[PDB]
Amino acid sequence: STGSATTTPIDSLDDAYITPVQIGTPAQTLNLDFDTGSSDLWVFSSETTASEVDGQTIYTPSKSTTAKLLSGATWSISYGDGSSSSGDVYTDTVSVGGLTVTGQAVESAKKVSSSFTEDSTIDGLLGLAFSTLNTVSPTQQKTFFDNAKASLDSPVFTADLGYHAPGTYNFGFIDTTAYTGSITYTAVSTKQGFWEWTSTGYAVGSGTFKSTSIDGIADTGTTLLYLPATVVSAYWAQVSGAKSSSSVGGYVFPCSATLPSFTFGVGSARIVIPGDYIDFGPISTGSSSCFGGIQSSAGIGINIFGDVALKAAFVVFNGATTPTLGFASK
Ligand SMILES: CSC[C@H](NC(=O)[C@H](Cc1ccccc1)OC(=O)N1CCC(N)CC1)C(=O)N[C@@H](CC1CCCCC1)[C@@H](O)COc1ccncc1
Repeated sequence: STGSATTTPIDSLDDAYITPVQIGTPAQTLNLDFDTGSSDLWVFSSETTASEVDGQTIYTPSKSTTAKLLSGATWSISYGDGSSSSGDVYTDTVSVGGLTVTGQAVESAKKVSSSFTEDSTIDGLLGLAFSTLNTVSPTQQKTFFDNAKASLDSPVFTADLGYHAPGTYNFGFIDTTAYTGSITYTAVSTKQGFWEWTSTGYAVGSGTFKSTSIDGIADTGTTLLYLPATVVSAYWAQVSGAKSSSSVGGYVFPCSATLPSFTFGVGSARIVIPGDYIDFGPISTGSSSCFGGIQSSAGIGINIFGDVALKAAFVVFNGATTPTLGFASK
């Protein structure tokens, strides 16, 4: 079997992407954020404290005939954002772009952080990291991908995120028309439960490629690109007026500036991120200072290849026995 769903930016900055997901019987369509950096499938629901809901579409288990309470099960999650959510657990039928999974753990939120309440376009998350990170207790649950794996034509899913445009999440097959040239595969470490890999180096603009090992994770659920202080400093040193601001918490640059591209290595291949992708607009309405899409990971503890990098490529997540990550230009 296979599945294919269109994913759409939530705003003109591509801060995040939402993908319609059908839950229950009859179907209840919610717009979820596909997150390869987490392993929980959670949604706003009829159980969420009324004051914490503001415009989101909610899942109503009582209206679904295939929903079943998972007695005693609970969940609690806190994101690198500081964001937090918690609640109880149901099992129900979930379909993504035609691909159906029965008995999928659907985590119903009772409490959500203000950050979530304020975000009316996101109805919940769909975790696509490894099941070892799932927070359901006392019985850990499997991810949607894990549950569909067997039925898939190939144990893979691909991410084709657009720049200021819709993209595609495919399950079970590789669209050979979606990319140019060849796909370069690279080893993945599952030790921490992430799609963790090692980049072979980088280049700024038309500069010399620097061969250096960069260990990080492929994370669709993170907007920006977080790299080591040394790499980030070398990038922004090429932008006049750019500086690290303590007040805004990161590198900012004069909106009138032209950003150089950034190249990251995948084995012997190279992926180029156009400079335009690295511009995240004014720090505040009317400001002439703009926010940079490449920031330091120093305080995070891990390098993150977020949307900024992923959207420059066609990305294959191969969930085979020996998982790999495939990168192609497009
Ligand atoms: C450096 S992890 C911070 C990161 N959250 C972001 O990237 C958010 C995403 C967002 C959400 C809602 C609207 C707009 C953007 O966006 C921004 O933080 N920014 C974009 C706007 C830019 N101008 C301001 C900075 C993060 O927790 N991701 C997790 C998923 C995320 C949680 C919040 C809801 C949406 C999904 C997740 O994958 C983290 O996995 C790991 C985290 C830490 N170790 C390893 C893996």
